[PDB]
Amino acid sequence: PLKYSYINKCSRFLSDDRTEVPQLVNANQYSPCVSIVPSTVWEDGDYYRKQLSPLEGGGWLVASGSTVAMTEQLQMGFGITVQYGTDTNSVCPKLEFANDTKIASQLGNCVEYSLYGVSGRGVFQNCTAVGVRQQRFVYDAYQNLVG
Amino acid sequence: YVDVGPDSVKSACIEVDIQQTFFDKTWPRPIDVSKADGIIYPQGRTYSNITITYQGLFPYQGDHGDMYVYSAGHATGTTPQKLFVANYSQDVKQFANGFVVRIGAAANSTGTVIISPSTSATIRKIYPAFMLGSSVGNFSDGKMGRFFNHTLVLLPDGCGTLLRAFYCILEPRSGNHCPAGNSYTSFATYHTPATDCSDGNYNRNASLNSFKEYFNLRNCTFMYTYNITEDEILEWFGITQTAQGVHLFSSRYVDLYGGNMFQFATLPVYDTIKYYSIIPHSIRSIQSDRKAWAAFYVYKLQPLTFLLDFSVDGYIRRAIDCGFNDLSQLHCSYESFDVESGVYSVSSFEAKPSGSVVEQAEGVECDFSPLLSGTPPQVYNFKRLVFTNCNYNLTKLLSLFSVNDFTCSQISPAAIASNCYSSLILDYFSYPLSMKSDLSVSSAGPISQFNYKQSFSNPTCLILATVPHNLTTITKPLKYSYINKCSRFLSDDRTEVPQLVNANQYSPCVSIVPSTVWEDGDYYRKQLSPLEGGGWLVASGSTVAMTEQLQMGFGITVQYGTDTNSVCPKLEFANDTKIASQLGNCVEYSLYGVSGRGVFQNCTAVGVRQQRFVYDAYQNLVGYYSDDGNYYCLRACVSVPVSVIYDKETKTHATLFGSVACEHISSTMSQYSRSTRSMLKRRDSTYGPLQTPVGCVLGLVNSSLFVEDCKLPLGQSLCALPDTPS
Amino acid sequence: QVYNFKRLVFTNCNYNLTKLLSLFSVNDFTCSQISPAAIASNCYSSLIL
Ligand SMILES: *[C@@H]1O[C@H](CO)[C@@H](O[C@@H]2O[C@H](CO)[C@@H](O)[C@H](O)[C@H]2NC(C)=O)[C@H](O)[C@H]1NC(C)=O
Ligand SMILES: *[C@@H]1O[C@H](CO)[C@@H](O[C@@H]2O[C@H](CO)[C@@H](O)[C@H](O)[C@H]2NC(C)=O)[C@H](O)[C@H]1NC(C)=O
Ligand SMILES: *[C@@H]1O[C@H](CO)[C@@H](O[C@@H]2O[C@H](CO)[C@@H](O)[C@H](O)[C@H]2NC(C)=O)[C@H](O)[C@H]1NC(C)=O
Ligand SMILES: *[C@@H]1O[C@H](CO)[C@@H](O)[C@H](O)[C@H]1NC(C)=O
Ligand SMILES: *[C@@H]1O[C@H](CO)[C@@H](O)[C@H](O)[C@H]1NC(C)=O
Ligand SMILES: *[C@@H]1O[C@H](CO)[C@@H](O)[C@H](O)[C@H]1NC(C)=O
Ligand SMILES: *[C@@H]1O[C@H](CO)[C@@H](O)[C@H](O)[C@H]1NC(C)=O
Ligand SMILES: *[C@@H]1O[C@H](CO)[C@@H](O)[C@H](O)[C@H]1NC(C)=O
Ligand SMILES: *[C@@H]1O[C@H](CO)[C@@H](O)[C@H](O)[C@H]1NC(C)=O
Ligand SMILES: *[C@@H]1O[C@H](CO)[C@@H](O)[C@H](O)[C@H]1NC(C)=O
Ligand SMILES: *[C@@H]1O[C@H](CO)[C@@H](O)[C@H](O)[C@H]1NC(C)=O
Repeated sequence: PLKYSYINKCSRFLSDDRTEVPQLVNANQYSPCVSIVPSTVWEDGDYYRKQLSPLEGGGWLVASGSTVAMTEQLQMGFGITVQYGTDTNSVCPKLEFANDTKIASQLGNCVEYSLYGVSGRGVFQNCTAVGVRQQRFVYDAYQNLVG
Repeated sequence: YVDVGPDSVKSACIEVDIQQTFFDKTWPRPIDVSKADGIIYPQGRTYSNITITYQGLFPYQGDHGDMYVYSAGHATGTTPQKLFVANYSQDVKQFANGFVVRIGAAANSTGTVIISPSTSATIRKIYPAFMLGSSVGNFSDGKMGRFFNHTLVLLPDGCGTLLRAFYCILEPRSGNHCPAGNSYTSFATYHTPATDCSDGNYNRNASLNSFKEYFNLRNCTFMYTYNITEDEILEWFGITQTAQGVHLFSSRYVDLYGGNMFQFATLPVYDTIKYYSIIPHSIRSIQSDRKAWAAFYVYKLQPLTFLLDFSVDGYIRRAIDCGFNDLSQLHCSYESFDVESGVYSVSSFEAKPSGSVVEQAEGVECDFSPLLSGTPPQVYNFKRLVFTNCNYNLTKLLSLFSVNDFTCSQISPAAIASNCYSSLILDYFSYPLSMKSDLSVSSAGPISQFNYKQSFSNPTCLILATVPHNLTTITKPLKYSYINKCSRFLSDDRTEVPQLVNANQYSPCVSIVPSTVWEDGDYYRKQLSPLEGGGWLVASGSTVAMTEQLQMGFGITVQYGTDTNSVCPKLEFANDTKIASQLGNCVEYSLYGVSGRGVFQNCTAVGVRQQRFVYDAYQNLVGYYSDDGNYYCLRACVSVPVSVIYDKETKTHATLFGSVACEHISSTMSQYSRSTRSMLKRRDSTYGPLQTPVGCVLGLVNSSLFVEDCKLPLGQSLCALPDTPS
Repeated sequence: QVYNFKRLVFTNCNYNLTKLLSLFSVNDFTCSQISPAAIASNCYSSLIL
C-alpha cells in the first residue's frame, strides 16, 4: 500500500446536531462505516460524512482515519481462528498414516482414537444403526459419544 | 469474475401493473410445534429416542407467519399481455437472526387464481425467490427496496428442478419500464411456460434472463446451482448467518417426509445481512391456460429453548416452546411431555409499570470558567473544583478541547455524563502527552506514585486533551514538570522512608518543591521539625519540553448521596405533565437522581423532616418528602403470584391467581407473565372469573359439591374435581 | 487495509502450515485458548485466516 491506514472514527450524529453515538465494530465483522470510507485513507486525519434518511433513522454518519508510512519490505498481520464442529470436522493436518497398520478394527481393547479430529478413547462393537444418517456421531443425554 | 453469461438482449422490460388488492387473503398457518413444524435439526449430532432440552434459533409456536402468493400476470385470449402482480416488491424487512419458510403445503387442493379468482383453479407448489443485503434505499422514482453494493440472490430457475444463487452488483436499466427509466413502476420477474420448461428441454436460464431484463449484473463474485427434482410434497427451507458465513437449510435432502431442517448448503459471503425481501414473480401463461399456485409462508427465528422429542429413528417428532405458556414452563421443568397431576407454581406477573415522574432540581449552570484561562498546574499542584447545586452539559466542555485519552473506571462515560450527584469533582492540570504512557488511574508510573492518586470508593474518569489554536487565553508552563521522588531521610543517616502520595491528597513533599522544576533531576530537601522526630524531607523531579499546543489532563470523580444530590445534568421538565401527587399504581421515578419504581400515597410525615427520603432497616425506601409539603409513602408495586392446576388424566388445566382477587383481573394482561394464556381461554374465553376464599380462579365452575378427597385440594376447604373419566 | 479484510476459510482439506510459515519472517506469534504449536496439530470444522 502507498501508506498503511485505518479508521479512527465511526459514529452517528443525532438529527438535532449535538448528541452523537459511536458505532463500535462487531467481532468477526466489517464495521458499518466502511460504506462511506475510501479503500485507503488518502491523508492522515481525512474524514467524511453521510446524511442519513428517515428510513435510516436520521442523523449523519461520521467517520475518519489515520495513516502510517510505507516500508521497504511489506509488513503484515494475520488473525487466525479455528472452529470445532461435530460431523463437519474435515479440516486436518496431512495424514501420517503411511508405514503403519490396517485400521480401525481391533476389538481388541478400548483404544484411543480420532475420527475426523474428534478425539476419544474407547472400544467399538458391531451394532445396528439407530437414527439418523449422515450425522456420523451419536450421543446420549450426558454428552458422551454413543457411537 | 463469475461467468453469468451475456447481458440482456434489450434494456426494455415488461410493464408492471400493481394488482395488490386482489391478493389480500386470510389463510394463517400457526406452527404445530407438537408436530415439530419448522424445527431445525441440531448441528452434527444425533440421538436415540431420549427426550432432551435444547437451545437454538426457532420459530415461535404461535406465529401464523407471513403469507405471499405468486400468480399469473395479464394475458388474454391466446397471448401474453402486461404483468399483474402483488406489491410485495415494497416489503423490505430487517434481517433478524434468520427465517424459515413453508413451501407448497396447499398442494393437491384447489383454490383460486387470485388475479382472476373466478376461475377456481387447482393449486400446485411454486418456489419463492429472495434478495438479501446490507443496505436498501429509494429507487430514483422514490420506490422502495433499491439495493446497494452486492446482494444475495436466490432464484429457482425455470422449473423448480434447478436452483441458482448469486452474489453480485445490480445495475438499473434505462429501458422503458426499468429502474433507471422514468416509465418504471416496480421490479418483477417472470416465466413463460408456453416455451419454458419443455419436457424434453427444460429452460434452465429462463428466470435469470427475465431478471437480467431489469438489471445488469456487475462484479459477480459468486454463483451456485443445485439439483432438485419435482415433488408436490411440502418442503421447508431457511437461512441463517454466522461468522462462518450464510447457511442454507432444507428438509428435502434428508427428511422430506418429517420436515426437519438440515444444512443443505453454505455460502462464502461474510457480509452481514441487514435487510431481506421477497422477489415478486409472475407467470406469462395464456388466459385459458392459467394455473393457481399454492400459498407460500415465512416465519421468523429467535434463540428460544425447546424440549425435543427425538425419535428412535433420529427425527424430531415433537417439541415444546418453553416460553409459550405457563403450562409449557412446567413441561420444560420436568423435561417431559407428561407432568404428574397436581397444583404447580409458575412465574408471577410483573404488575404493569407506567411512565416516569421526577423530583430532581434545582440549581444554576455549573460555572466552569476556572479552566478557561491561565496556565494549568504541575502534576503536584492540582486545581480542584467542587460542584454542588448546579446544572451541567459536559459536551459543551468537550467542544473546547481535543481529547486524546478517554477512560472511566467503574462507570460508563455516557452514564457519568447523565448521572445526577451529591457532588461532582474535577481536578485539572497541565500534562505533556509524552507522559501519557505513565498515566492511568491504576498506573505504576511516578506520576501516580508521587504526584496524584484517586480513591476507588467512587467511580472515576480520566481525560487527556490539548488546546485548540483559538483557546489562547489558556497558556503554557515554561516546561511541564513532575516530582519523580518523595521520601524522608531517617535522622540516623542510614535509612530512608518512602512517601507515596495518598489518594485525594497533595504529596507532603510539595512544601519544598518549587512551582516548576528548574532542571531535570533537580532535588530538594528540608529539615523535618523536631515534632516529626527530625530527619530530612527529600524530593526530586523531572521536566518535559513545552509543546506547540498546551497539553492537559483531567481527573473526575463523583459522589453519591440522596437528598444532597443537587448536581445534575441540565434538565427539562416540560410535559411530564405531572409529577408527585399524580397516581399511578406502578410508575418509574427518580428523585434527586435516585431511581426506583413504585406507587405513592398521600400520608402523614414521620421525621426527620426535610431529610429527603425515608428508609427501613433493610435500606429500602419507605417514603419521601416533597416540595408540595406532602409526605408520600411508597409501596413499590405489587406483583401477582400464579399457580396452575393440572389434571393429566383428562389432560385439562385451570388456574389460580392467589390472594390478588378477581377485582384486579382482566381478560388479558399487560402485567405480564408469558406471551399467551390462551390454553386457559380454550374454555374460559366463554366465562367470567370466579372468586374463591383463597382467591380468584379461572375455569373452575361453582358446583357446590361435597367430596371427601379431590386429590387436587386447593387448600382450605377448596377442592378441584377432575372431570369424569373417558 | 484493516477495514478491508480478506478472509480465507478452509473445509474438507489437508494442510502443512509450517510450509506456509516458511514464506514469511514472523516477528510476533501468539495465541489464546490454544498453544501456538497445537493450532497446527489440532483438527477442525474450519480453519480461518
Ligand atoms: C426408548 O426409551 C424407552 C424409555 O422410556 C425404553 O423403554 C421402552 O419404551 C417403549 C416405548 O415407550 C415401551 O413400549 C417399553 O415398554 C419400554 N421398556 C420398558 C422396559 O419399560 C426403550 O427401550 C428405548 N428404546 C431403545 C431402542 O433404546
Ligand atoms: C446436477 O446438476 C448438474 C448441473 O448443475 C447437471 O449437470 C449437467 O446437466 C445437463 C442437463 O441435461 C446434462 O446434459 C449434463 O451432461 C450434465 N453434466 C454432467 C453430468 O457432467 C447434472 O445432470 C445434475 N444431476 C445429477 C448429477 O444427477
Ligand atoms: C398430493 O400430493 C402429495 C404430495 O404433496 C402426494 O403424496 C405422496 O403420494 C405418493 C403417491 O401415493 C406417496 O407414495 C408418497 O408417500 C406421498 N408423499 C411424499 C412423496 O412425500 C399425494 O399422493 C397427492 N395426492 C393426490 C390425490 O394426488
Ligand atoms: C457500498 O454502499 C455504500 C452505500 O450503501 C456506497 O457509498 C459505497 O460506495 C458502496 N461500495 C462499493 C460500491 O464498492
Ligand atoms: C424515500 O425514502 C424516505 C426515507 O424514509 C421514505 O420516507 C420515502 O417514502 C421514500 N420515497 C420518497 C418518494 O420520498
Ligand atoms: C456388523 O458389522 C458387519 C461388518 O463389520 C456388517 O456387515 C453387519 O451388517 C453388522 N451387523 C448387523 C446386524 O448389521
Ligand atoms: C401494499 O404496500 C404497502 C406498503 O406501502 C403495505 O403496507 C400493504 O400491506 C400492501 N398491501 C395492500 C395495500 O394490500
Ligand atoms: C469488478 O468490476 C470493476 C469494473 O469497474 C473492476 O474495476 C473490478 O476490478 C472488478 N472486480 C473483480 C472482478 O473482483
Ligand atoms: C521550636 O521548634 C522545634 C519544633 O518545630 C523545637 O525544637 C522546639 O521545641 C520549638 N520550641 C518550642 C518552645 O516548642
Ligand atoms: C394530601 O396532601 C396535602 C398536601 O399536598 C395535604 O394538605 C392533605 O392533608 C393530604 N391529605 C391526606 C389525607 O393526608
Ligand atoms: C358458589 O356456590 C355457593 C353454594 O352455596 C354459594 O354460596 C356461593 O355464593 C357461590 N359463589 C361463589 C363466588 O362462591
